[PDB]
Amino acid sequence: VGSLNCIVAVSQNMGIGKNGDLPWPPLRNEFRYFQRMTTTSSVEGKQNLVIMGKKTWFSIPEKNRPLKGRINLVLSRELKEPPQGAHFLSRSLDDALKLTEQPELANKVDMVWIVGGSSVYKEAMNHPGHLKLFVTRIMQDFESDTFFPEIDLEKYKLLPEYPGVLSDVQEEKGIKYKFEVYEKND
Ligand SMILES: NC(=O)c1ccc[n+]([C@@H]2O[C@H](COP(=O)([O-])OP(=O)(O)OC[C@H]3O[C@@H](n4cnc5c(N)ncnc54)[C@H](OP(=O)(O)O)[C@@H]3O)[C@@H](O)[C@H]2O)c1
Ligand SMILES: CCc1nc(N)nc(N)c1OCCCOc1ccccc1C[C@H](C)C(N)=O
Ligand SMILES: [Cl-]
Repeated sequence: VGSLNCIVAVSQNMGIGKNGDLPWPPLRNEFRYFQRMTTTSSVEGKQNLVIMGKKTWFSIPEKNRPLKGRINLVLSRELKEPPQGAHFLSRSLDDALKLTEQPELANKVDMVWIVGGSSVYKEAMNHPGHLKLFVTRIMQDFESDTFFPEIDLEKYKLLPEYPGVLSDVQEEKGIKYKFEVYEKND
């Protein structure tokens, strides 16, 4: 199994969601970035695994569940079986990562991507070991009710460039943003 990664888009006031949707209007190329990064596997015959909370799963329109071309896993302690469309359901990120050692996943999974929300990010960033954060910095405030935990800059390095990721300011629909990659290995 490959590397452990988070991917998120974050407003200046650290917001990631409002009313079960994004706090900002749709940004087509931000979405394309999320889709390409989480879907692309370096290894033939393997797919990446996306791990998400329950509310994030239900924020995806039904026509797009599960996330195409990726193995989908949902975190919840209330659900007793994976929701319709999904096939994996774990009680915690710790359990999900242990699940990727069992045969049903060990030979199928390349990279692991955590795709939200708030408490999935929080469990990952306290997880020990090699971890990358792919953070889109949306350069405006947006009203939000779900937030991204602040990055401990004593644990993470900010990479100046990352392969396949442009590092200049992006802009669509009047909104400037920037792709950042953080990395730790404790
Ligand atoms: N901007 C972005 O990058 C981004 C990414 C994803 C989502 N969003 C948006 O953020 C909102 C959804 O995110 P959210 O934080 O509100 O909800 P969420 O994290 O997707 O789901 C919350 C539920 O999922 C379970 N859960 C979450 N973390 C868990 C963990 N570490 N271990 C075990 N279970 C866990 C729990 O389910 P149980 O109560 O059943 O145990 C929790 O109640 C939406 O508005 C979405 O549009 C934005
Ligand atoms: C683009 C937002 C984003 N960007 C970064 N960089 N990282 C993330 N984790 C992230 O969230 C992705 C969460 C999955 O959402 C999907 C996936 C497929 C179809 C529809 C939706 C819901 C749409 C986007 C919505 N409006 O909620
Ligand atoms: Cl931060």
